[PDB]
Amino acid sequence: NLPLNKPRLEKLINEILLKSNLSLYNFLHKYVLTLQLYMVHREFLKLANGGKFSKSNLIHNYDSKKSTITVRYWLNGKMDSKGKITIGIQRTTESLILKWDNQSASRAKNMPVIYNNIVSNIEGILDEIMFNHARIIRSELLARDIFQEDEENSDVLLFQLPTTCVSMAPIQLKIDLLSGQFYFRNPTPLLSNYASKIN
Amino acid sequence: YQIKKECALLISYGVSIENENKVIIELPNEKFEIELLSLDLPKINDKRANLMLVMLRLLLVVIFKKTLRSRISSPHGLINLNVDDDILIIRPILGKVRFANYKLLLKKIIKDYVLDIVPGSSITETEVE
Amino acid sequence: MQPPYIQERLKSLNDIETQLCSMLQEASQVTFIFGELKRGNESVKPQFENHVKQFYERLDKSTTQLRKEIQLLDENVGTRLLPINVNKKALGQDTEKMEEQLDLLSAILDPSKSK
Amino acid sequence: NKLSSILQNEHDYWNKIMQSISNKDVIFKIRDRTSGQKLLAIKYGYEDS
Amino acid sequence: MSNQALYEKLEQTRTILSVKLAELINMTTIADRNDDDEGSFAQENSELAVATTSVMMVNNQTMQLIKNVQDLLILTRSIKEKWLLNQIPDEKQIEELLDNCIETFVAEK
Amino acid sequence: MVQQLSLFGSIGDDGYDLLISTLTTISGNPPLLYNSLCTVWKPNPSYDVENVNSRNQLVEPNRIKLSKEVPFSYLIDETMMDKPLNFRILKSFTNDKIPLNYAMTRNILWSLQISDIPAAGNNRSVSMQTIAETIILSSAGKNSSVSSLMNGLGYVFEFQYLTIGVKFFMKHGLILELQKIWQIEEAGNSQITSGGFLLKAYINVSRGTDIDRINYTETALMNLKKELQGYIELSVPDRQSMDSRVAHGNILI
Repeated sequence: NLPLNKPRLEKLINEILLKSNLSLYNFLHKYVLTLQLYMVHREFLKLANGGKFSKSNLIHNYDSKKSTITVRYWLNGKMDSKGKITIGIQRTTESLILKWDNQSASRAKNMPVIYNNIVSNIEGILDEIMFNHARIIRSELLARDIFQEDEENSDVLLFQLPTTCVSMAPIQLKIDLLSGQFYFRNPTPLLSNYASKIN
Repeated sequence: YQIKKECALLISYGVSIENENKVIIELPNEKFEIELLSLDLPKINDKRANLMLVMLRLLLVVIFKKTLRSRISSPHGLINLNVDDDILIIRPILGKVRFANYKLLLKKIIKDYVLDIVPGSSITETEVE
Repeated sequence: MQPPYIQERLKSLNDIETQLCSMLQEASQVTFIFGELKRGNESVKPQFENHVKQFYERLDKSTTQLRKEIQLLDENVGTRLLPINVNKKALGQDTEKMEEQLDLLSAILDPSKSK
Repeated sequence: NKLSSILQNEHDYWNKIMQSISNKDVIFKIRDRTSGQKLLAIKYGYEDS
Repeated sequence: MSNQALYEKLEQTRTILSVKLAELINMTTIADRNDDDEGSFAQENSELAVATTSVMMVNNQTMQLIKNVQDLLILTRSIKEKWLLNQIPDEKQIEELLDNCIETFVAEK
Repeated sequence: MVQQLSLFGSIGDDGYDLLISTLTTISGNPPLLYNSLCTVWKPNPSYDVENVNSRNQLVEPNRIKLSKEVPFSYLIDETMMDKPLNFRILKSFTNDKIPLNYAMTRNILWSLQISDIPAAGNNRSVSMQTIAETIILSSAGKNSSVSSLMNGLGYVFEFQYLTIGVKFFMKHGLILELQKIWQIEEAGNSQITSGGFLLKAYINVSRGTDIDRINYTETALMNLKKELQGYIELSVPDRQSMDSRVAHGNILI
């Protein structure tokens, strides 16, 4: 239903075929990929105004010359990583693909790094990447054996702290799904200060 | 919109946002859901919800009056609302509810550890302005 | 509703265009009558003077009253409808939308009035 | 005859407009983005409030 | 401004009067006049050119009358639109009301 | 210290109420009542200031302004408590007499202020003036009083006057003032702005070096002036009238 310029397309294709030695198909594929990238960027622009990630959570930069989109997330994250995503044309399949540029995602097993159908479920892909990054960080913390595992909740970390001389109680720390700062359930002023220090 | 921008900072105390039109507040015994919905038996707490809506509107009106007074007071002052200070909508209601809960809890604690142990204790309740 | 002065000003204007329509209609009848007067029946000759006189007097006083209306456009600057400042409504929208809300609370507060 | 018929038609619409409009709020003329003509508009928003 | 409208209505009225007198004289002496005296000035020298000038007069008076009346009506509406647009023009009870409301909510919460 | 960019004008009281309506239509804000009392002090002629470098003219003697706010309970007579305290009371302030007399002001005896003649040149569209300001908060001692303080510095009283008017706050920090001025002496009180109101529209700039801000301020002032065309003519006053040095005596009023 798009308002295609039918006559200009007619002359353009006729000129290409007259000058053709293939080229028309390549130009059509390039134009389709460029239009898909542009409408993906337009969807990002529409979502960013009122989306959950508006407050500096997601930044997207689009280059038409290279026809690639760079997405940076979690600007306030210094845990030896920087959340970066690259959307661009795949050389092998000539298709637009999304890659989560992260070494932690690189050596992670049973976890896809490249996704397709970005237009349909960009929000779902972003949520999956968010959850996977949070799970990777949580698994690293468990491997360091500083926080014990919470059986009831897989996204809640238990830290053992003595409230009194004899009491030895766990405190629940949770990960923000939007910006990724650790927070306590009922933090005391000292607890809030040290949560900010952790952040 | 004001409710969204205000509750975005109350995640640490058990307040969450479900979607672009729903916000959820949790309490050890209660749940509150505020929704923006399109049109497309009298319960016990219906009056409670109506009262909540009324005081939310009143607080928004108070915010507008504060803005207008600050604007009239001085020209130089840039009118940029601070989320930590100016926006006070859910804070008073949530504070009242949680203060009542803590008052009940401390009443129970005092009764168990003092009233049940030491007879004859006299308790007087007061409010200070 | 609009203050008193504007209502009679619009009534006078409406009278003005109705008078103009009457003038056009009377022009139609005088053009009609002149045709048969040229056909040479003299019975309707007396009516011709009356029609001409009424046409001219309708043309004159209408323009005269429209002269008074333009004088009143010039003369009523800041005048008759004197200024008032008792809260200005662009702000005072905050005040009626304070008052009515509390009224609703009163209706909510008293269960005997919710019927 | 044509002028009288048409003209009384626009007085009919004119009287409908005059007796259908109340006072209500702050009013001006604006140029429509699509049509480009002058139309009456009312400012109802709390921007000044 | 309003003085220009005054002047414009002035030529409007005088043009009505002049074209009225013109159409009156044209239709009254539409019956061509032949007078032997040199003083009279009425010439009908070409047969059908006379009817052409007659329909000339007809079309002129029609267009001018209709245009002048329509202009006057538009002027009146403009005057009215200018009339419409340009003319620039307890607490204690609340305390116990809110007290009862808050205590009722506290009891009901 | 500020660079004040100003434009001036005057109006007759007949249009006063219609002017106030129009301002309300533009700014969206109502008038707010205010008053003030200014005292002018000049260097003591008994002391010979040979330190004025006559061969170089490093500096010239100048006049100091001390201002204070006075409550309306001193300006309202026994006939006026019935009316509420708002802009309408100015309509009754047309007589040269006023409740505040010489004795009360003498009993009173703040903001200290010094200024300079506006910038020279004929390529200036608004009156640009430099102001140096400070504030006196309190005092103590055996002779704690404004008169004793200014005599300690080396200044003596010259005259005083009283301003009453209304204020309008518009966007971008623009302030518009409608004033009436009453000179006060033991001989009596005389209204210099007789049968009219003095209009002054001005903006303040904190740093004189910033020129983008100054250009913006001038743009706003000229836009405001071009908005009021046909109603009131706002003009740049005479550069030689706003000179307050002791050597030459004149007072824009």
